[PDB]
Amino acid sequence: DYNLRRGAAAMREEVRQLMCLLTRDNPEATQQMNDLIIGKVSTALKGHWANPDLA
Amino acid sequence: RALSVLGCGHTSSTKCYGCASAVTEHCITLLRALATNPALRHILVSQGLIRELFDYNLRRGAAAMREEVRQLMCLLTRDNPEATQQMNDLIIGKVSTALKGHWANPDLASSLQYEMLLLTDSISKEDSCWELRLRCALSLFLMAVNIKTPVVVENITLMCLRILQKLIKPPAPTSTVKPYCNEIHAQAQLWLKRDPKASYDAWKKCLPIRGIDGNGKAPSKSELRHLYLTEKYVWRWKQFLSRRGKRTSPLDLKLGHNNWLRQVLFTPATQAARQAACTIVEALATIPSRKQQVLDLLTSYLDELSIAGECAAEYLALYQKLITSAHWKVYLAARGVLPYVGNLITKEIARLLALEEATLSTDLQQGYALKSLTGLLSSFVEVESIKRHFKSRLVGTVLNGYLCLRKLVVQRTKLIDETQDMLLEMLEDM
Amino acid sequence: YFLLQVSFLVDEGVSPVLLQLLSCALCGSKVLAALAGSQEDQLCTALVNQLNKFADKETLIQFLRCFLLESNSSSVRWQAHCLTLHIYRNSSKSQQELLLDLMWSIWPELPAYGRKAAQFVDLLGYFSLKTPQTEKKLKEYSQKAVEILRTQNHILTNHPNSNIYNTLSGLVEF
Amino acid sequence: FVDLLGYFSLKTPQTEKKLKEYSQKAVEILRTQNHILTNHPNSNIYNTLSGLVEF
Amino acid sequence: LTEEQIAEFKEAFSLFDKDGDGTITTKELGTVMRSLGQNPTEAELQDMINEVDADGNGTIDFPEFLTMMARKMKDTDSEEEIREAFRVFDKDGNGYISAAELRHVMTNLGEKLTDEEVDEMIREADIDGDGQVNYEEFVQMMTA
Amino acid sequence: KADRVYHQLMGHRPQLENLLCKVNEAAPEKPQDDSGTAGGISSTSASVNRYILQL
Amino acid sequence: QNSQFLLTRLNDPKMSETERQSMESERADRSLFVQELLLSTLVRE
Ligand SMILES: [Ca+2]
Ligand SMILES: [Ca+2]
Repeated sequence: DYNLRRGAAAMREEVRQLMCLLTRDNPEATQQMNDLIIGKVSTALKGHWANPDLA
Repeated sequence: RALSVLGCGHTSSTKCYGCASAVTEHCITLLRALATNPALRHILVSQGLIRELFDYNLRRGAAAMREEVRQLMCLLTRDNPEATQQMNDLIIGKVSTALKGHWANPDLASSLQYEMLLLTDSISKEDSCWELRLRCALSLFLMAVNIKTPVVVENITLMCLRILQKLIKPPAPTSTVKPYCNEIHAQAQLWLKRDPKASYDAWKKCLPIRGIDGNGKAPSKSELRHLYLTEKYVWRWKQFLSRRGKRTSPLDLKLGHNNWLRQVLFTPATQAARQAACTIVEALATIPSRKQQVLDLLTSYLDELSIAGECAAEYLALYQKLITSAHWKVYLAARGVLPYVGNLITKEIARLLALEEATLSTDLQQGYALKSLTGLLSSFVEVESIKRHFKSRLVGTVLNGYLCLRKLVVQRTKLIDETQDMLLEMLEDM
Repeated sequence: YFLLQVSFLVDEGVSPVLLQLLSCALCGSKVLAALAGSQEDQLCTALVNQLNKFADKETLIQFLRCFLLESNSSSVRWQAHCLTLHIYRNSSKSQQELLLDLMWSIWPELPAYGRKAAQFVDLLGYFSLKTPQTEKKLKEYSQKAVEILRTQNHILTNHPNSNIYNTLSGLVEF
Repeated sequence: FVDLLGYFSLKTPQTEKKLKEYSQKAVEILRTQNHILTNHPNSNIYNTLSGLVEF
Repeated sequence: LTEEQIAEFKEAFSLFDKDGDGTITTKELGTVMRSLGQNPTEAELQDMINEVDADGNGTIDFPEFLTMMARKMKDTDSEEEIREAFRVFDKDGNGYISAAELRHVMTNLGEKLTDEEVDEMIREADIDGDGQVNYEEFVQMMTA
Repeated sequence: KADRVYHQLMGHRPQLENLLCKVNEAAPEKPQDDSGTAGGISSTSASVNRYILQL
Repeated sequence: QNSQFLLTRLNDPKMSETERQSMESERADRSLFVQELLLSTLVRE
């Protein structure tokens, strides 16, 4: 929710690596992040033409 | 025509994004022309033009084209309940969904930027449908104020406050109902729920017409007592009818002292929101009983001034403006505002003392709350009767404050010096 | 009628002079045409009635697309705008409806002319709201306008480099 | 400082109770800072400027 | 009345105590009452301000203000004025108030109610359903 | 002195917020050929959004 | 200037004196309604 999009690009890539580490060999953890991404994509697609902030 | 058929003028190429946008602009101009005719306007709304304009044409094109699209949508919804209800619902859906995970998706800055400008321009259009538009505005305002995120405040709450301010304080007139003194005959929870019991028509029906008081040269002493009795027991008749449950229940002029009012009066996101809230409260202060209630609200919020420091400049200006008459100064003094401000000054000076022995943290506004509280106390003391009745009770706190301020050496700020001088003047005067 | 019909086989350089002659005939913007009492207006109405008696719908359609749409010279387009506006004003109800129908027939072909169409659209809109018209054809005109809008909106949305143009319009001034 | 902390936190064999305590402390500080940044008065300004202008 | 209350009345009375042109003292005392914790309707305020005209600027003494408030206090009830109400509500003498004079009172106040609303009001007041309302029913509603 | 320079720094805040709102509108304002060319405005800079440049 | 375009010239302001008074009264009543609405919004639950 918070650390994925804020900070320097190196900090963003470190946050992504940290999440990937948290979801390593953890079926519950990996599922959570996967579902978050799915929901985000779906709501953005709900109005990709309506809202061009999808990217 | 044979030569013209062979070749004449020039044509655009296929997939011409530029010319395709030019044709879109021509369509917008033509539709703005057609929408003028009411029958054509209804036909276009029935076509589904509002949704198309909302989804696609609101955000693309030159800024002049965007404002023309917004005007076109306003024209379609003008004096059109079905169209205006639909547009208001679209606005709520797009704004409400953005509030969800606003921290997760900060695009809000530009996402609702256009939807809320549509609501603002719509409110500007004056029509009987104004009710649904005001409903949408109030709902969005409350939702966004429940949020402290500046991105959310500065967009949604700021445009909602501006809409409410332009509605409450109408563009100055260039050429009918008075509220009950002790009651609020309108309801907000019911009105937002589209209940026909609470509405502008029903509300305006509830209150009496202003009419003409007359009796310019007629004392009407007997008539004054008569009207007193009839008013009192007619209100009693309605109150009893309502507790039996056969009539809608009016609302009592009473506030919680921790409402969105303070939340906005103090908003570090921008002064715009604070200034709009100050204007709204100043316009709510039209009626003397409502003046009393908002004065109680503000003197309760007084603590948030100390909390927020220099962000409360607008609230301070509003509060001093509302009590510029010694009448309301004396009223507040009777309620006990003077001990409250004295305790606040003592607490602020103690906090400075506590920081004096702590780290040497330099602050530019250090003492704005202290200076403002002392200015309020001086303004109250500048009335003779309050001075007479509260000299013995304020001498102790002024002495303690001045003595504790004299201890300050490292944290002594220009504002602290002005506060100490004001306390000295007050003490000499006491 | 022959001056218009000739204005078909002439260059865009000769077009304005013929258009200005037609304007002095329809008491249009002769001064504007050059730059780009009651009996007199009676003669103007007589001349437009004579032209409508001669000018079939095909030639009317042809010059209306030729000068209002394919001119490529805004000055000739304004001359045609003034000429057609005065033609419609000085015409009676039947020719007014017929001219409005012809321009609404040209309306679907608008995407091929882009910006040039501006003046054309003007007249269309004005006429569409100036002629008392039946509900059926009002709905037809509205449907045509909204259909063109939907087509252009879908084209812009699905355009291969729509994302690029949107983002650049957001950032660098182009 | 943080460097040493992290290293030590993963270098000393430690009980589950204090492991949970250390994790809770770290995530609590992260939550506090995230809320501070999200609700910061000029957070919108800094986010937008970081987006557009180099500084 | 406990001293605690008379002391509070004197406190605000002394705080608002002021003199000048017109009848400021009357206005100052109306503000005292509202400050004390009892807000009278604009009509009540005007009535009391008139109900005190002993000296210039509506001179009011603390005993005088005590007398003023003692009459209504919290305005909880006043069967004496409730009878006077029935006397007024019933424009023609007294006996039984009717919808006509009820709507007359409503207009004199400045409220416009549809005859249908007036009928609702009279149906509520009447108990024996004789189309008439006496103190028995006026008082009943005022104490309902 | 700090009080004074404080006012100047925070005095720009409102103007900066205005520039932010204007850029967020993302309007295609074609480069305006201002008669005054005394300022060293390169073609690339002129191409860069003026709101962006003003910010 | 901008008078060449008929469509832009279309907008016609027209507003009468008694209807001025009625509209101003409507604005005042709407303002009062919004004031009561916000005050009822602030009322403690
Ligand atoms: Ca009777
Ligand atoms: Ca009876």
